[PDB]
Amino acid sequence: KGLVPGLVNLGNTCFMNSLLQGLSACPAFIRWLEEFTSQYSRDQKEPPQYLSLTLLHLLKALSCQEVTDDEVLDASCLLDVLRMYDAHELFHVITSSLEDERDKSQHPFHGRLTSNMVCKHCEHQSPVRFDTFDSLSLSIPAATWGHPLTLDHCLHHFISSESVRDVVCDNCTKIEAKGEKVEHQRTTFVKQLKLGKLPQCLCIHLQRLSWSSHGTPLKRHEHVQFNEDLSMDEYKLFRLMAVVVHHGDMHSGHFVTYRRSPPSPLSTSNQWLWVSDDTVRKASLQEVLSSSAYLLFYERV
Ligand SMILES: *C(=N)N1CC[C@@H](CNC(=O)c2nnc(-c3cccc(C#N)c3)o2)C1
Ligand SMILES: [Zn+2]
Repeated sequence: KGLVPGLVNLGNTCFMNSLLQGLSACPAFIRWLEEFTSQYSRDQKEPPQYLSLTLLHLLKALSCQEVTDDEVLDASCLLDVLRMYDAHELFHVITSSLEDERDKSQHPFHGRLTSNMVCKHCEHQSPVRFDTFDSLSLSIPAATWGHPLTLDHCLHHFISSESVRDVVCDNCTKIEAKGEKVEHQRTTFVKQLKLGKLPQCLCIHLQRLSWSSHGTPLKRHEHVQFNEDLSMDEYKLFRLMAVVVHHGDMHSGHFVTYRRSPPSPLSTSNQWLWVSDDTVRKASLQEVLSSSAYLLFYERV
């Protein structure tokens, strides 16, 4: 019975159980947590009041690295430590709080980013900006009958086709201000990106949350094709480890996670699992790939 422990869900902690199950599938994050909490074990072991210690022992039990006799784990201690200081924003909350505790080495999700904005009517380039990312949040383009949506299409749109109209072109504005007759062209800007350092744990986020004209939240259920292997050479090799899937609508939905089985070491298992909080069942790669991914966790091979 090669299964992972489950997680209790009293009613509204799916967004965390789904993320935790996925984070336990990235062995380098867990290894970085161990070497980070080594500082607290210098004197005695510090069994407490620390977020990294609470997260590590959860991920170590979920990845079957620590012997667990309870067939279900309870992660409520992680939520209480967060409150004293959407599964995607929780990911950004956890990574930020771990960085504040470290303020050592950067967590394997940390990447570097170089960005530039170019006007679509005169090709004027904005000043180059330097950024960091812990995840690549991608837009989902428009669908079409007989035209399937792929993750690569989303990655190309994210790199050189992302539109932004929070800015205006200085060249087109000076020109339009002339003694003649000049028509105002629609301000269209594209944000051309180029990734610098690729992190060894890659998180890809598909933006499924939209907003109507009256402020009501909308969900895009369109399927995005992805594979267990993802090459990032065209944007400069990653293996899919887990997938966070959101079912239902924005109001009465539910978070679930597909994840790989824990290794029998360093060799990634081909056995996928379906984890809905406390329920853990075996699954096939065909089921994983047929789902509408919300968060994709990869690892550099
Ligand atoms: C888990 N145990 N529960 C309780 C009932 C549901 C209610 N909450 C949601 O359905 C929910 N909350 N946030 C989102 C969300 C945000 C952004 C993007 C997506 C997607 N795809 C979903 O859904 C949760
Ligand atoms: Zn321009």
